[PDB]
This record gives sequence, C-alpha cells and structure tokens, in this order.
Amino acid sequence: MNPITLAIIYFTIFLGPVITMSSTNLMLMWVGLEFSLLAIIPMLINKKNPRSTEAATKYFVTQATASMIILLAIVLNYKQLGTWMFQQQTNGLILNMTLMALSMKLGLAPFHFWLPEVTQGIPLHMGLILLTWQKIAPLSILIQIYPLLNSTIILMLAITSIFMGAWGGLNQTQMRKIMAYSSIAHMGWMLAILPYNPSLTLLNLMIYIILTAPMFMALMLNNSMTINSISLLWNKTPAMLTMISLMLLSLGGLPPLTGFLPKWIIITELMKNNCLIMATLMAMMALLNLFFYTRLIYSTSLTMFPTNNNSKMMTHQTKTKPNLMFSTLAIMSTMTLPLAPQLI
Amino acid sequence: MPSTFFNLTMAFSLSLLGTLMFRSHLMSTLLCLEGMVLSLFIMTSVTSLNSNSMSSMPIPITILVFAACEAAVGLALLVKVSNTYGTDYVQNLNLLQC
Amino acid sequence: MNNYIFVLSSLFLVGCLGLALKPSPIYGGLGLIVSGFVGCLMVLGFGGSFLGLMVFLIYLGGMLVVFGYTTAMATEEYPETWGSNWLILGFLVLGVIMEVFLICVLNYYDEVGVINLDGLGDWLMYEVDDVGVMLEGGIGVAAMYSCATWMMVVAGWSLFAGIFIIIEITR
Amino acid sequence: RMMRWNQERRRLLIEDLEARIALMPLFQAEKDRRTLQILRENLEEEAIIMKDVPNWKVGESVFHTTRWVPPLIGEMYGLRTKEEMSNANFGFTWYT
Amino acid sequence: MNLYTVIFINILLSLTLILVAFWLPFSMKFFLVAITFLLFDLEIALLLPLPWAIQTIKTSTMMIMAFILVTILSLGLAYEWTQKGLEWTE
Amino acid sequence: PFLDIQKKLGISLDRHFMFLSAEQPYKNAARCHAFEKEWIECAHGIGGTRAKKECKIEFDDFEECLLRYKTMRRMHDIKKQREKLMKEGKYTPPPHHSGREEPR
Amino acid sequence: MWFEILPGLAIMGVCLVIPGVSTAYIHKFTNGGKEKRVARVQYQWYLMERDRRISGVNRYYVSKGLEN
Amino acid sequence: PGIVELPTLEELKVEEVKVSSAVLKAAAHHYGAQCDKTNKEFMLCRWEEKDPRRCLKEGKLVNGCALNFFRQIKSHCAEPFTEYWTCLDYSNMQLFRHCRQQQAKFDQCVLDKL
Amino acid sequence: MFFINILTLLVPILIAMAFLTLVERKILGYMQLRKGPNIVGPYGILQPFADAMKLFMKEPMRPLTTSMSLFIIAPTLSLTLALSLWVPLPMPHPLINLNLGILFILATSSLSVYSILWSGWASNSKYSLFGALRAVAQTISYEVTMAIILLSVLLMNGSYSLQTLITTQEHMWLLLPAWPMAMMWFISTLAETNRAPFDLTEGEYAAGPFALFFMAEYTNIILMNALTTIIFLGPLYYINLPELYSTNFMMEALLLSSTFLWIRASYPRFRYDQLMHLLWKNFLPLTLALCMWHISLPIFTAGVPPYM
Amino acid sequence: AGRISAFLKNAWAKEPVLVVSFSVWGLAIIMPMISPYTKYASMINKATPYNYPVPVRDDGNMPDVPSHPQDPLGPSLDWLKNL
Ligand SMILES: CCCCCCCCCCCCCCCCCC(=O)OC[C@H](COP(=O)(O)OCCN)OC(=O)CCCCCCCCCCCCCCCCC
Ligand SMILES: CCCCCCCCCCCCCCCCCC(=O)OC[C@H](COP(=O)(O)OCCN)OC(=O)CCCCCCCCCCCCCCCCC
Repeated sequence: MNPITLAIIYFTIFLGPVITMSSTNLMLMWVGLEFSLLAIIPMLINKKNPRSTEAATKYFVTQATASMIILLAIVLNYKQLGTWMFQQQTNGLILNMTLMALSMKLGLAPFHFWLPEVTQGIPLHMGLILLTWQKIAPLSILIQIYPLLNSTIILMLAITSIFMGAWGGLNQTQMRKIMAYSSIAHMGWMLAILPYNPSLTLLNLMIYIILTAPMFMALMLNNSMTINSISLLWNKTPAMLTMISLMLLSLGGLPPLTGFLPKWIIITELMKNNCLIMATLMAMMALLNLFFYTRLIYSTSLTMFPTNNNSKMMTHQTKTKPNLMFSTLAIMSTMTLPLAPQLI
Repeated sequence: MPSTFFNLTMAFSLSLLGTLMFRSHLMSTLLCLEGMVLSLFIMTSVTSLNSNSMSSMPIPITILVFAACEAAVGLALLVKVSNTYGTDYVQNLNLLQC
Repeated sequence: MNNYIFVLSSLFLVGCLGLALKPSPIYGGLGLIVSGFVGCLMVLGFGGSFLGLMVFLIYLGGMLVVFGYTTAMATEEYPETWGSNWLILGFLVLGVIMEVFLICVLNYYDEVGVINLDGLGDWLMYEVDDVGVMLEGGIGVAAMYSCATWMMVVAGWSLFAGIFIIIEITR
Repeated sequence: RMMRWNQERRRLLIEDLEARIALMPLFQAEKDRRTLQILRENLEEEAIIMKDVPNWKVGESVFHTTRWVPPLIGEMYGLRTKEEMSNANFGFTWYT
Repeated sequence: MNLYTVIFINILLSLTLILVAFWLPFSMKFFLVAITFLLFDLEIALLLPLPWAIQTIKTSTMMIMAFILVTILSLGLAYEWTQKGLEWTE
Repeated sequence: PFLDIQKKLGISLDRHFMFLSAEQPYKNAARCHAFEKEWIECAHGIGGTRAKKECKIEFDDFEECLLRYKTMRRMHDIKKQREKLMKEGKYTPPPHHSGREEPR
Repeated sequence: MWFEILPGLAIMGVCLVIPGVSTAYIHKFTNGGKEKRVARVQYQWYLMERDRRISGVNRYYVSKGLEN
Repeated sequence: PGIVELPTLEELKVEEVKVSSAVLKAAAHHYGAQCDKTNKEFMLCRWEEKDPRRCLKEGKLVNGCALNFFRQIKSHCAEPFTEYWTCLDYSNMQLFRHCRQQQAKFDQCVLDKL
Repeated sequence: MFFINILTLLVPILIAMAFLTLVERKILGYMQLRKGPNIVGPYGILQPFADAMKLFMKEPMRPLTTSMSLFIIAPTLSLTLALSLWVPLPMPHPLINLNLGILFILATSSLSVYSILWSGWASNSKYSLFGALRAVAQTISYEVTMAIILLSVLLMNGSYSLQTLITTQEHMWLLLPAWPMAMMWFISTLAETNRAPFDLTEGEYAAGPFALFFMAEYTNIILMNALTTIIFLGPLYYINLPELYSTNFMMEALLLSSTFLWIRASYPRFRYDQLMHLLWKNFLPLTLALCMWHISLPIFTAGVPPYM
Repeated sequence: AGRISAFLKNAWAKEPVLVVSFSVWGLAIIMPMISPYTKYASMINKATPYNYPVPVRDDGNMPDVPSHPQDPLGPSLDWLKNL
C-alpha cells in the first residue's frame, strides 16, 4: 500500500463520521456510514489470508443490511412527512427499525455475534479503529433522536449486552475477543443511559476510548494476541505492568479509578428516573468483567509464568515503540477521578 | 400510491428475509441486497414525483451510486472467497470460532 | 388500465419473492432484471422519464451485467439445484396464493385504508401543472450542478476512492 | 456557425414563451371556471346520492383551514368515467 | 399503448421465427474491467443531466463541478494505469 | 445536528432542500407548500414538546393534504352508496358522469 | 462489373425510403392533412385537449377559427 | 369540519371563445399589448387572493375583452389572419419560423387598418 | 393505421438486411477481383431467400448440455432489441416521438450483453465462456464512449430528442464540429457490433438461432449507420419534403453501411489486448478532453442551446 | 527551456494523443476567462421567461417599473438581437 492509497482510504475513514455528525440530512448520514464501511474493508483484508477475508465478508454483509434498513426508515419518514429528518410524529416502528439497525452497526446484543469473530480475524491497529472510531457516527445519529426513542427496547438491548459481554469475556482466552466483549458491555451502558442523558453516553464513550487505545498499543508492543503471550511481558517489557493493571481495573470500574465514574453517575441518573432494578442488575453483572480482568492482571503483573529462552535475545535487542500517547492516555484514564465534576 | 407502496414494502421485506435466510450461496444474498436497493430507489422516486418536490431528485442518484460501490466491494470479496476455497459457499467460512 | 400500476407492483413483488427464494445466482439475475424493468415501467407511469431510463441504462446495463459476469466467471452450477429449483417454484406458487389471501383480508379490514381497491385507478396522480413547462425530472437531477453540489462532490468522491479500494482489495 | 444559430434559436424560444405569457390569463380563468363547475356538479349529485345516510354533511371539508384547497383529479373525475380518469393520469405520458 | 403494441409485435415475430425453426422439418482482469465500467457508468449517470444544467444561471458553478468530475475521473484512470490495471500480460 | 459546524461557518450544504416548502428550481410549487409553511412558522421558537400539542391543527392539515386518507374514505363511502343505489334501482347517473356533455 | 451491385443497393434504398414517407403520409391522413402534434411538456397537451374539447367531434385537429 | 363554499351554475357561465390554439397564438403578440390591463388585474387577483372563486368578476372581463379583440380582427383584416393561422396549424410545434411572410402581411394589414 | 405503419417499418428493414448480405458479398468479391453471386436469380437477388429457406429447413442439433430457456430467449431478445431500436428514428417524422430517445437507444443497445453472455453460459464448456466473457468486456468497454460522445454532442442541441437534430443541422452538419467525436463514434459502432476489425467473437448455434443472430447483427449495422447520418450528417429538411429528407438519409446510410464492408475487406483483425488498449488509452482521454471542451464551448460562446 | 522543449517534442512524437488531451483540458479551463461572450450566457438564461411575470400594485412610489409591456421604463434586451 502506497502513500496515495493510504491517504485516500484514511481520509475517507475520517470523513465518514464527520459528515454523519455535521449533516442534518439523514441521506448524508447514511452516506457517511457507507464511506466508513467502504474504506474500512481494505484495511481489514490487507493481510490477504482466509481469516481476514472471512472477517471482511461478515462485516460487509452485516453493515450493508443495517444500512439498507436505516435507509428504509428514512424513506418511510419521507413518505410520511415530506421532510428528511425524524420529528415527534414518526411511526415508532420506523424508529425501532432504525434502532435495530444502529445496534447491529455498533455490535450490541443480540446483534453482536459478528464482532468477536471479525476482531479476531483482524489485526490490532484495525480493532482499535473498529472499536473506537467506528462507534461515533452511529451513536451520533442516536444522540440526535434521543427524545423520541423506546426505553423498553433500549434497556433490554443494554442489559442483554452487559450479560453477554460478561459471559463471553469469562471464557475467551484471546485479547481481541476480550476487547470485543468489553466494547459490547460499555456500549450497553451507553445505550442504557442514552434516552435520559446523552452527555453521559459521550462521557463513557471518551472514557472507554482513552482506556482502549492504550491497551491495544500495549498489546501491539509485542503483538501479544494471547494470555500466555502477554504473560511473558514481565521478561519482555516489565515497565508496562504498573499501567496495564491499573487500566484493566479502571475498565472493570473500580471505585478509585476514572472508569468508575461512568457507572456511578449513570446509576445516579437511572435512580433519579426510577430504573433502580436495571441499574442493580447491571452493577452486579459488571463484576464478571472485573473478574476476567483480574484474571489477566494476575497472569501479567502479580505472578510470573514460565518464560522462554530466546526472550534473552529479545532482551538483548532495544525498542522505540511506545510513543508519548501511551503514557498520556493511561495517566488521564487512571488518575482523573478528582476532576469528575468537570468531566460531568 | 397506497397499494404500490404496500407492495414495494412487502418486496423489501421479502428481500431482507432472503438476506437473513442463507441458502448456501452468497450471490443469492448480494442479489437480495440489490433488490432492496431497487425497491428503495423506486419508493423514493415515486414519493418525489407524487409530491412534485424537484428538490429531492438527486437522492435516488446518490443512493444508486453508493449501492453500486457497495455491490462492487461485495463482489470483490466474493471473488477472493472463491479464489481461495473454490466455491461461494458459506459453510467454508467456519473459521474464527476459536 | 386502472389495474396497470397494481399489476406492475405485483410483478415486482413476485420478482423479489423469486429473489428471497434462491434458485441460483443466474435465475436470480434474471429475476432482478425483470423486477428492474417493472420498476422503470412504474416510475414512468408516475412520470419519472429520466429516472426510469437511467435505471434502464445504469442498473441493468451496468450493475446486473457485472453481476452475471462475476457470477459466470466465479461460480459453478451444481446438479442438486434442479430438484430444489422445482421445489422452490412450488414454494413461489404457494407464496403468491398466500399474498392474494393477505390482500383480500386487508381489503376486508381496511376499505379506504391499506388499499382502496374501489379507488385503484385513482390516487395515482394527485396534482399537476396543466399549463406548466419546466417540471420534468431532469430539472431536478440537474440541480446538483447549481444547488446541492454537495451531493455531487460526495458521489464523485465515492466513485474516485472506489478505484483505490478495489485495486487494494483484489491485489 | 453553431453559436450564431443557437442564439437565433434562443430568440425564437423567447418569442414562443412570450406568446404563452400573453395567453395564460385566458387559460387560467377558463380552467378555474371548468374545475369549479366540475365540483359543483359533483356536489349537486352527492346531495341526493347521500340523502338517506345518517350524519352526512353534504360538502364537508376535511380541513380546519377555511381557505381554498386545490382538488385532486381523483376528487374531480371520481364520479365521472374511467376513460376520463385514465386520460387524466396516463394521458400525457402515453405519446399524444 | 403504441410502444406496448410495437414491442409485443416484435416479441411475437421473434418467437414465431424461432418456432418455425423447429417445426418446419479465473482471471481477475475481466473482473477489474467490469469494475472500471461500473465506475464510469455511474459517472455517465452523474454527467447526463448537463443539457438541463447548462440552462441555469450558475454557469460559473456548473463549469466548476463538471470540470471537477472529469478531472478526478481522469486522475483515477491515470492511477489505474500506472498501477498496471490495463495491461493483460498475466 | 450533532456538530453545528455548518451554522458556525454560516453556510448551507444540506439544510436548504429538506422539506417541501423550500426553494424549487423554477419556482415550481410543491403540493403541501402552504400547510407545511404554516406548521413550521407556527412551531418556530417553541420547539418540540410544545409544537406537538399546540401546533397540532396545522400538522393535521399537512398530514391530510399529503396522505389524503380522509378524502379517500369520503369518496369511497360516496361510491359505495351510489353503487348500492344503482344496484337496487333508486338512482341513475347524469349525462356528464355517464360520458357525454358539452365541454369547454 | 461494379454496376451489378445496384440491383441490391437500390432494393435496400427503396426499403429504407418507404418507412419515412409512409409514416409522413399516414400522419397527414390520420391528423387532418396536418403533422402529428407533439407534446414535449404539459402546455402543449393542454392546448391539444382544449382544441379537442372545442371541436365538438372529439378530435384535436378539427380547427374551428373565427366562424365559431 | 366546515362546509365548503362554491358558486352556483347560473354564474361562471359566459360566452367562451371556442377559438383554437393556432389562432390564439397568431393573435397573442397583439393580444398581449391590447387587452393587457384587464389581464394583469386578473393575474394579480388570482395571486393575491389565492382562491379562484374570488376572481370570476375578472375572468368574465378577460373573456369579453378577448372577444372584442377577435371581433375587431374579423371586422377588419380577416383574410391575412386566416391564412397566417392556417399556415401555423400545419406544423406540430406551431412554429413562427416558417410563416414569416404571412405574418408580415397580417402585421402590415393591421398596422394600416388599425 | 398504426399497425399498417408498423408493417411498413418492419418489413422493409428486414428486406434491407437480407439484401445487405448480398451487397456485402458482391462488394467483397469485386474488391477481391471476382463477381460474387450471379446465378440463383438475376444478379443474385434470390440468394438471401435461398439461404433463409436452407437454414430454416435444416435440423437443429441442440446441444444436450444446455438450457432451452436461455437457448430460445437469447436470439429472441437480440432481434426484439434490434427491431425496437428502429422505432424512435426520425425519418423525418418518427413512428414513436420520444424525448430521451437517444437514451432509449443506449439502453436497448446495452441490453444485448445479456444474450451474448447467456448463450455462452448455456453452452456447457469453457472455451465458449472465455469467448463470451471477452466479447462482453469489449462491448461494455466501447459502450462508455458510445455514451460520452453523445453526452458531449447533445450540448449543441439542448435536448435528448432526435427530432431536434434536424433543426440543429438545418444549416450545417454536426460533422465539421465534432469530427474528432465522430471518428471515435464511427468505430465504437464496429466494436459494438463485433464488426471487423473487431470480430474477435466470430473469428455454435442451430439454423434458426444463427439466422436470428445474423438478422440482429445486420439490422444493428444499418441502424448505427442511420444514427451516424442523423446526428453527424444532418440531411435536408424542407417542411414540405419529408420525401427529400428520407432520400438523403437513405443515401447516406447506404454510404456508411458500404463503408463498413469496405473496411472489412481492407484491414486485418485486432488482438483483444490491443483492442482494449485502444479504447482505454486513446479514446477515453480524448473523449473526456473533448467533453470538457464542449461543456466550455457553449459558455465562452453565447451559443448555449434551448430547451423547448 | 531547451530541456523541457525537447521533452515536449519527444511527447509530440511518441504520444500525440496525451498531448492533445491535456491541451484541450487546458483550453477548456482557460478560454472561459479570456472570452468576452461568457457573461451573455447567464444574461440570456436569466432573460428566458419560463414563468409568468406576476405584476405588482401601483402604490404610487414606483417610477422605474412600467404599466404596459410597451414602455421604455423597464429592461430591454436589444443586445440579444445585436448579438
Ligand atoms: C494515595 C491514595 C491511594 C489511591 C489508591 C492507590 C491504588 C494502589 C496503587 C497501585 C500501584 C501499583 C499497581 C500495579 C502493580 C505493579 C506491579 C509491579 O510493577 O511489580 C512487578 C514488577 C517486578 O518486576 P521483577 O521482574 O520481578 O523485578 C524487578 C524489575 N523491575 O515491577 C516492575 O517490574 C515495574 C517496572 C520496573 C521499572 C523500573 C522501576 C521503576 C519504578 C516502577 C514502578 C513504579 C510504581 C509506583 C508505585 C506508586 C504506588 C502509589
Ligand atoms: C420471452 C422473450 C423475452 C424478451 C423480451 C425483451 C423485451 C425488451 C424490449 C426492449 C425494452 C424496451 C424498453 C421500453 C422503455 C420505454 C421507455 C420510454 O421512453 O417510454 C416512455 C413513454 C414516453 O414518455 P417520454 O418519452 O418521457 O415523454 C412522453 C411525453 N410526450 O411513456 C411510457 O411510459 C409509455 C408506456 C411504457 C411502455 C413500455 C413498454 C415496453 C415494452 C414492454 C415489454 C414487455 C415484455 C414482456 C414482459 C417483460 C418481462 C417481465
């Protein structure tokens, strides 16, 4: 891949969500989504192996069906009201079809089965984008219509997502599938709080992004796509444990760490709205995410696993990978609770 | 108008049903997707012509362009799948389950 | 001729049904071609000369063509599909009859609602300027060049970048 | 030569459109009278067609606006002949 | 009605002739070609409304946009050319 | 929208051809221009919660002029009664409805 | 010599001339000695329907003039 | 709700022109100068007051002042006009490009006798 | 009267194709220093009827591994399109006066790829499929210029109608301007009709189907040359002399259809790769350049045409 | 000058088609700024009356608008004829 191709594809990847967020016309939003899809597929398939091809095929089919359903919703609203924007008068079925489509675009349960497979078949720098930058346009389209949504189906989707994310991460031994299920869970939290306050959806979005980017960078440091491969980190690069552990605990949502605040304030709002039963279920089932993050903190930072020999030569060699953003984002994501009133 | 729109929506629903129900091929899914595209194109053009809103005619053109691009990339992916396995079958994409 | 557009929409329905049922990637192409022909015909019935002829010249002449092309060059017909083809043809018959009964029940349940069979030939054209020039569809599709240049740049960029995308996917 | 020819063509087009302009008023008045008479006929018929029905106001608008609402060709040629309806809808799109 | 009559007549004549006839006694190059043709046919779709666009007042704008279309199409062609997409030498 | 960069730079890429009351090329009017104009002008400045209830007569008028369900139902009732009367022999159509008159 | 292809060239030429003049004559016959009026827009269709309505014999080509 | 209001049949009843398109087109450029005021008044009524039922008093005057024009034309200078519109009605788009000299005849005749 | 008009349109074009066969044979013979047909009838005017009888009297050996559906609807489609193309043609008045008529021509011409491809996919082989793919690619590629040329030349007459070109050339042919667009249009008619030097698809059907394919081919030939005459060689149109217009149109169309055979006898064939290079490296650049030129010409000249 | 001119002659010999394409591109983008007859296009396409000129009320203060088509107070496109 040459510079011109790289520039065009990445400019499209960047432009998609920007059009989606800067356009008032649902047609232009749909355009942005299509841009994102078109420009993401090639990067997934770069390696040209069976797994990457399969992941690309699955992604394409799912996202294309979703886009078609969204465009049907738009066309129906157009026949109904003459305008190209959802108002307070659209048949709720239109908006529920739209929500189903956006949920399949994001990766929410029970529309999630494609996300772990794709992320696994895909490399690291691509999972990073797929799980951080490709959540911003479909969430924006929802933030624009939060007053006219169905709390019932939203909460069902969110709680299903929490549950399935926990019960997947409990079993997966692969970094990328673990990240996929964590994404599912946090997006469930977002959807849950959406129709009551979207500022908190955006808060949790930025928190999850700041928490995910540096984790994928940590992994890419040694291309450790597995638990038994990341356990050798104590001999390969032990100056990263003090931060991997803290970022994983923050993801889990442990009180003294940034990652807590999202759950805390979202539960607060749900209580103000009398969604206490759902808030309780979610808060109790996030502890499994915390569990299978602690199980990794163990194998990485609190106990040394059987190492290898050529790791000696790996020690001999130097390295210049981890740019400043790693430290910056990890600190901002682990030590920023005293500033919660501002982030709110 | 009501009748033709009802039938167009039923047709879109049938093509979505076809997509969500695979029958061992992949072309037979891309074709259902294109049928959906066609139904939406027709509904949009028909609403434009019914309302006499000439400020909304570019919309079919745009969606046709983008559906064409989607179909092109889908056909390329199908071509790679065939080049590797030998068939546009869906039981051969059983990887990533581990 | 009151039944004209209704017949056209019903043929479109049957074509999309023969798509939903998946005989093969080639008879599916033929079904798509028929459905598109009928779609153009109904657009012209509603007055979309440019839209319908563009469908003709681009969707069929450009899209279904490469569909069949890629199909022939990258697909093989297996002998099993013939018995199942007959089976799904019977399935299609059953679906047609089920749809007829569906339409009957919907007329019984909503006279002036879902479909006004009594007012079939009506409610096709609601209004039109009788003494008016400059009200075709090209006048609108050509707005793009003066107003709505944003759509034109969007589409041109999609097509532009598709070149790089496809060369990188195939390579 | 093509420039010098298409400019004269433009002048001729302007002439024809000016004729159209000069004519239009006559046509608009004739059309208004025609459609008003159509609606009046349909009303004078509905009056006796729907006398024995319960709670049917003869000439009941479907609007709360009180202003003029151009009628649909369905409203006009609904009680008239199906060939009239077909000439209204598929009459210009059918090559003279 | 007239178009319908003419096309029906032609179809009938063809089928009649073909009945009398019986009753008297993988390379990616072609795919890339198809794709290029798609990307140019859609350009034709975006280019056809010029006879109606050149009747407007925003001539300085139609000039611009049509030139943009043609120029970036030529650039995409040139790139597909440089990258050996029009060669056929397997 | 979600990011009002358009309104920031005071431009219009997509927000001038949204609805029917907008500008059409050769001043060609759309069907429900007046109804939609009135609905918008009356809902301007009180957005949303209010306009869904205290700007509802105009939305009903727009809905009727665009979808015409009530007009359809009226004409259908008329034609049904007329068919029943013709069948039972208590009414005959006039000439101009039958297909012959003196036109204008 | 080269002047033996004419027996066929002229046949084809006659067969290619027939359509045009045939259509013209048939138009002049079916439309009252006048060309077949074309309708590229709704204005011309309105003029045509109006002539038809004022004819009194339901034919757009029966021009009436001042006498009426 | 609301009883629609329409006018009776006795009214909107007037002596139409019953003249054909070629004729109106051959007489337009003069009918656009003569008989212009009572046409602009009506095309102002019909646009200010969006209802046609409020401009019948003006449409009748339109018809009357058009009949007066076509009656002046018959009284004086009928034959050039007759041949001019007979030549016009031959074409399909009813074009002014072919009948240019008969038009000059009509124009000279009307300019001399009026 | 309309059915009579349809007969008057269809019968003569079929006769003209049947005799264009003979004209081709005789011209090629005299260019090869021989006569051609002389015997069956005076100067050969019975040979086409003889050949038709022979073919339709043969016995069809329908490939066993095939599909009757695609075997029958391919030539049916070909002939249907080849006949329905002749409908809108102004000669000078058209049987069906359409706006967007040249677009109808484009589409009903581009629809033949389906038959030229279904025939191959039906014939159960790999060589026939190779040939079909290649011919489809050729036809497709040249459709692009076939479309852009018209897209650029229809700005001297601002309408997609064929009855406007008469008045557009009421004073001068559209050849003097756009003679570089014609030279590229006159050729895409050869490659589109698989006509030499672009006959890489005929250089596998029963009697009747082969005959229908032949009919379609030569009908399309005559029609492409007729389009050339109407567009770039606008004949005379005196409102009272459709006879004159038709005479001149016939003469020019015969000139062009004889030029095709002149070429067939004069030049060798092409090589598929070089044939595609031709378009994609010589015709498309010049076509886009002249398209921009013809978009600018009506502007920096005040000669922008009308929309009637 | 010499090197680039030799390059251009090499091209003019080898690939005249590319040279002609690029030069026509340049002519297209350049001539519309040289020409004086450009403005007249917008002028005409504005002057074309595809709609009815809805009149206005004579409210007294409007001296530069006529009361009859044949008055010289309004626009007059004799420049089109003179063109
Ligand atoms: C005040 C309010 C309280 C609020 C709540 C506070 C939350 C609790 C604070 C938790 C902070 C630590 C949590 C993560 C534990 C990290 C585990 C760890 O790093 O130790 C294991 C590893 C041992 O490496 P090993 O190979 O065995 O030999 C030494 C060679 N370095 O160690 C390493 O290898 C480290 C990498 C070596 C780099 C060179 C040494 C420089 C120092 C790095 C460690 C800095 C730790 C800072 C501790 C501050 C505690 C507040
Ligand atoms: C078993 C063998 C199968 C092979 C079959 C092959 C058949 C293909 C034949 C070629 C297809 C021709 C396509 C026809 C498109 C017509 C486009 C057109 O221009 O018609 C528009 C017509 C005029 O409208 P316009 O020009 O815009 O302005 C008029 C105002 N004065 O306004 C109109 O809309 C006129 C009404 C439309 C008439 C179109 C009918 C076309 C012929 C129908 C073919 C039916 C064949 C059987 C069914 C097909 C399969 C389902």
